[PDB]
Amino acid sequence: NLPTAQEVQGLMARYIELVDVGDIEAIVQMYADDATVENPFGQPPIHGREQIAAFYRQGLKVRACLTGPVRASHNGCGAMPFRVEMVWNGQPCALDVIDVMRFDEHGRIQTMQAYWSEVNLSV
Amino acid sequence: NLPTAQEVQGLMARYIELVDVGDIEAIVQMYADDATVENPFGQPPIHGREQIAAFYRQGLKVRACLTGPVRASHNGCGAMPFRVEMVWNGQPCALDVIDVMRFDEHGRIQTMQAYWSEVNLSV
Ligand SMILES: Oc1c(F)cccc1F
Ligand SMILES: Oc1c(F)cccc1F
Repeated sequence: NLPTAQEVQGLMARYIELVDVGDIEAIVQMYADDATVENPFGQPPIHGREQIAAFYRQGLKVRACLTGPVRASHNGCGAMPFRVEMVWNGQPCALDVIDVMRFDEHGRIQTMQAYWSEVNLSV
Repeated sequence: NLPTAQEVQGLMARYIELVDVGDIEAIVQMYADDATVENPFGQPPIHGREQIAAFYRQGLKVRACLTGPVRASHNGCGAMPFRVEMVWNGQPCALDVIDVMRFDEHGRIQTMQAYWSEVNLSV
């Protein structure tokens, strides 16, 4: 059901593990069927598992890891800081991100907001 | 005006510096006169500079520092991870937090959401 603070920590860490391996299908199954993603926050949301899948598939050798603990609330929400390492034209680079997520009463991500801009990118 | 991504980074870092010294009056002046604070996120908002001042004064020897970079957007918002160190009955302890902030068209914090629970506290 609606995850506890403890369960939020586990779910958000699991999310980063699945990014890190690049398991698109498993990432999509963490989202509600009609979830929204704003990535980066400030840009229009994308809606639904098909669009979210399209986003991860195009976005995702990528490494990703937590760069500090998951901060969880008691209302099925949390925020986490992490870093994603990638290649963008033979050039390695990294991006520092904070995701904010709200989970639904089934334990699926209902909304995700990914905070980052160009100021968080490093070559 | 509405801060740029760069200006958000500076403003959010300045906020942590002012927490760290414990300058209640300077912290309150960063907020809009009618700002809201949800701290921890999940709890009812407090509204306005008088209530916000009351919150910082009661909350704030405290140390506070960024534990990674400020993630800023292009719509006057950002998120940052940090740690606050304190004493709570002669016992030192620490709290890991992510704040999410939205700035107004004047550069003042209009809303702040502080993500953390008991799972982020350490004795
Ligand atoms: O959640 C994510 C990722 F998993 C990868 C890049 C950005 C982002 F916001
Ligand atoms: O913004 C803050 C602080 F400045 C201190 C403790 C918690 C918090 F959310």
